[PDB]
Amino acid sequence: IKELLKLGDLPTSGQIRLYDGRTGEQFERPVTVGYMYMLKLNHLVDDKM
Amino acid sequence: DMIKGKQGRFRQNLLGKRVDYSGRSVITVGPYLRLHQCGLPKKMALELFKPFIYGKLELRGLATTIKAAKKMVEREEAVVWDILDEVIREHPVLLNRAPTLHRLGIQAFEPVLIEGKAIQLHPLVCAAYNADFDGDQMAVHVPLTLEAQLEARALMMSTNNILSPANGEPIIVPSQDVVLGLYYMTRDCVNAKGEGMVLTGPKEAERLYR
Amino acid sequence: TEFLKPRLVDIEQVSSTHAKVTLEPLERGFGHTLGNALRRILLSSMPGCAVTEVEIDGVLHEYSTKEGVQEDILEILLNLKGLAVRVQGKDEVILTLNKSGIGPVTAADITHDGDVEIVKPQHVICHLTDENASISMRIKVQRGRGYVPASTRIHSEEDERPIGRLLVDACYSPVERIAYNVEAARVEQRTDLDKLVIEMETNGTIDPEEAIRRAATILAEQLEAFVDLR
Amino acid sequence: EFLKPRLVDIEQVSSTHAKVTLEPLERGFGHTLGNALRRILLSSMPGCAVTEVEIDGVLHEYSTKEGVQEDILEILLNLKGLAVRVQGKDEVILTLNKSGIGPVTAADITHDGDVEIVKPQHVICHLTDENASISMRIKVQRGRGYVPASTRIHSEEDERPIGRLLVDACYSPVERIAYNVEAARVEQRTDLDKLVIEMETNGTIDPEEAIRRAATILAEQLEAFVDLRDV
Amino acid sequence: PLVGTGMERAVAVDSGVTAVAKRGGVVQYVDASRIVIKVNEDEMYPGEAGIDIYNLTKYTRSNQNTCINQMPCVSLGEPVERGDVLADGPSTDLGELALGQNMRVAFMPWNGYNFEDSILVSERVVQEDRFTTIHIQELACVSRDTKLGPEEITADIPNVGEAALSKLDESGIVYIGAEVTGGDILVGKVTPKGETQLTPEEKLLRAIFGEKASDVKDSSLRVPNGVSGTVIDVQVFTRDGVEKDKRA
Amino acid sequence: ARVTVQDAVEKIGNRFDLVLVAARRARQMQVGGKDPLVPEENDKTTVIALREIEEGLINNQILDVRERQEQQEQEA
Amino acid sequence: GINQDDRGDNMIVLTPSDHMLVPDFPGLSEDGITITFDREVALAREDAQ
Ligand SMILES: [Mg+2]
Repeated sequence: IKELLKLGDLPTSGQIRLYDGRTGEQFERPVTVGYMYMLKLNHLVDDKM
Repeated sequence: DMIKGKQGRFRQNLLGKRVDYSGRSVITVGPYLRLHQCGLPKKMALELFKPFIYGKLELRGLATTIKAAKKMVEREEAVVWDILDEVIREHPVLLNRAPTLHRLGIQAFEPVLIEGKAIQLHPLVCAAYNADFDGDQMAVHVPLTLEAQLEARALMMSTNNILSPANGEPIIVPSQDVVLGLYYMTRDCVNAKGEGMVLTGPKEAERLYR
Repeated sequence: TEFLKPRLVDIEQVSSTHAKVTLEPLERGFGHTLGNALRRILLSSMPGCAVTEVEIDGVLHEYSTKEGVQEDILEILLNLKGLAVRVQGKDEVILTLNKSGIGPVTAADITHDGDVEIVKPQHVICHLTDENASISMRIKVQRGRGYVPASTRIHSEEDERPIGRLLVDACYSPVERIAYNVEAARVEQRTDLDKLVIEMETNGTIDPEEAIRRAATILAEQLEAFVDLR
Repeated sequence: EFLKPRLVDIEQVSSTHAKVTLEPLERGFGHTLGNALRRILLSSMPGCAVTEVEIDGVLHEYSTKEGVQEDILEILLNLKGLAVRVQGKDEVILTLNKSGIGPVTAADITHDGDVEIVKPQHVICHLTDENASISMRIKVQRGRGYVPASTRIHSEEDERPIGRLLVDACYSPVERIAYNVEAARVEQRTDLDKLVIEMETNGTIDPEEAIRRAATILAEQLEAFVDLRDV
Repeated sequence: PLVGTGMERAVAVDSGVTAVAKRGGVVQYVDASRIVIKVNEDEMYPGEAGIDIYNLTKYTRSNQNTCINQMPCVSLGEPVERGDVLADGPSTDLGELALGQNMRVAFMPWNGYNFEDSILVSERVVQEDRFTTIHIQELACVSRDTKLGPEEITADIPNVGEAALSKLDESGIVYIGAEVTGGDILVGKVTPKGETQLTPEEKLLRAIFGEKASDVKDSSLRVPNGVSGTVIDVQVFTRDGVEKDKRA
Repeated sequence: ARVTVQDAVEKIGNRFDLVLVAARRARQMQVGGKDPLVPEENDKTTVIALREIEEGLINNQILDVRERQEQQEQEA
Repeated sequence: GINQDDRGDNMIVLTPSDHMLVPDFPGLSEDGITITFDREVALAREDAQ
């Protein structure tokens, strides 16, 4: 994983510096970001409500 | 068989009835709420409080008869939403979660009309409900009579129930995010920026931090 | 196209230095943009006057002691930091305090100069004990923008100064505290609109409203160069 | 005794990507202005987009035409991306008519004066039959923000023609905004900063006009704020 | 999936949801309803071979009310081999299982809106229309034979406004493509009325006015409360019928 | 809104007949036989009755005296 | 004892009831009759009494 991150020219540690979209100020202690494969289950609120 | 047994009688139809003016939906966080309030979707609130709406509409004279009040509710004009906001003002509603283990399974809150189809629940009370936001649902009842209103606001209101009936200790303690934030806030470090400077008060401390 | 502009600017001024200000009609998302912009501009860049340096006739270092004052020197510095003075014409002026006798030496006992007004004549400075009760000092006040910590000036102090030149943090901006809450507000059909409640504490001199006034004025002055569709 | 920011060189690297610089920014106002502009740009830029479509041989969104391989829904998805500039009118009706085998791109639209098709290479469909023919009339409106079909359904206003196919309107041209405040050594100053706004758009709004309009809106609202009655 | 395990193709192929070539050849015709392939000479039957045609199935209702739609993968003139994926079944791409979608997440607490296991989502996700699903309800109107007389499907329905008839054809079935809402009359049915025993003068009045003694009651199906969608398909099943109905 | 009823229960420690006296007051208020003794701020009659109880103006005995006075008044 | 359904647009539908006071009323029928009290509505709706 470290090698693959390096090949893309990204920090090997997997954490990036991020800016708060509302205020614009930086967050201390960089955070883990990245893409995850998510699913939407069959429990839809309009059926439940 | 009809008399005896669960499916038959006493348990089902004489201790396990099915009330009116009741609803159900999924629970959601809603951090901005006050401890004594709860987010309630507009459309369910309108449906529940329908007869109150009709009464107030007829009292204000906006509608001659009850059918005109119904038509005015089915068009949904701004006046209807204003009357709904005004009537909802101090009327409290009862919130219940399916396994009512102890008396804190039913509590009263003041509703605030919101968009969406999800009920917004104050975070601090989740521990009391043993509630989790993973598809758990809750039911919502409306007290009608004046004595019911007084009972809900006096005996059942969230702020009146802070101590557990089992032991005297507080029930509403901060759970996970709150304590993490406070912990981060209070811990000190040997060396940083602004070590050992003297401040005249908290206000300039905040000036410095921001 | 045509936007929605705020009306009904209500202001609950409890304790004149402390003002709550409510703005119910605002468009989606502008709550945080305006609150944060206002807060930062108010806090970091505001022209004011403040005490910068002091010379004590008796003590050479901030940890030495004067006989008969129970308060330490650092406490005197902290008390002097709170002095809110407004000079009109002059840029930098040097006030003298000389007091004797028992009791609290307060701001009123300072020598009355022309351009400088002390908004709080009853602000305590020092406490003098019996039978010696000798306090004399010269405090230099300067005009500037924003907040300047001691550390940044003391860094560049290669220009050797006589002993006793005690630097103090300059609190120029008149705002002591500023905060803004954003909350839900609906115009009868549109719910995704918000109310801005701005709580502001100033240091007596100017009332919060006019502070806000010149803040918005300054920001508009910077923006003026681009806006031309009129 | 103040400074004030002047708009300086505006580099254009591509048709969509642009860099705008503001040199003489006072200390501390860099981040404030950067963030304010980012917000205004991302939120409030007015643009035009297709609102509804009528194709001939199709009753509803879910049917299928002979001689095409995409579903109708994918046709709507392709139409959502069309970047167009309307000058004078508020509602324009474009007409697309193509026959024969080939990819029906946006270029085949009948060229009207007031409408500018920014990306003519944008694909719409692929025909697969010599005698297969598609005709459609696309209605394009101007607006701000994001309005879906289902909300506007309350205000139907005679949606009566069953041939009508409503599309969600993304009335917003700006895709991405970044800014950097960096030290602007001015010949008579120690610590000054320059703000650099890097912007990526769908190629409809020009940078200068975007920045001007944003500044206009912010200045107008600030003007509204300046007076305080206290009466 | 950006992060899979490799088993996706096995699962997708082995399920019957994809359309897979049985005899390899060349794609002769591509449409969003059928794929027509010219067989290769190797696998080509000597006697009475012809070509292979695969008709696809478009939106029908599954047991769970989800949509079942197949898309073609291949294009005109592409060569296909036995066991390749021609058409994508539900939630599969080019032979691979694509159950959901892959998005950029950041792990952090954002003003307690993700307090508990709850999730925060950006408006860009709904704007880009990437989590919108299609569902499908089925409704059935049954006309039986009572002993007082068979009910009728005619469009003449007592004391209904012409608004309700507007969307019905002469046969009494909704138009394909019509947008409906809760409470609208899905189909027209009439309940027979018996022993009217009208007076002769009353019978004459009925004759001139046209009032029907046989009717006076409606068994017409209505859209369930609070459900609104587009009629995509209609089917008619007639046990006896003298002749096929127009819609039939 | 009355977020806490602590002063009303501190006025009458039973916490139950509090509800009864407040119900009597709010019932004299709703069916417009009576008038509020406190300037209302667009509150409903429940919170009005609690606000009256918490200020010490109304209890059961004041209810009894006012009712018997009204009885003897209408008796003549 | 005549049920009066208020359709809303100045038109009342009268239908008899189980508690009507006469075996049969001369003008009434079980299917009901629509009426309007406004002369202009009557001039626009000849199906009403
Ligand atoms: Mg759960």
